[PDB]
Amino acid sequence: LNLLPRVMFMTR
Amino acid sequence: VLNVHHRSPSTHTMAPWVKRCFLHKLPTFLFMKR
Repeated sequence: LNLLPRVMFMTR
Repeated sequence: VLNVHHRSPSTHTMAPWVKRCFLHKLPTFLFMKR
């Protein structure tokens, strides 16, 4: 929920 | 087109360009009339 949306460029 | 149907407000944020394109120009371009 925190580290992988930083890498994958999800951003909520 | 089935993915954009199930987009919730708590998981995605609607961009300004899809605001200004898919709400004013093309509904008037294809006779949709809201």
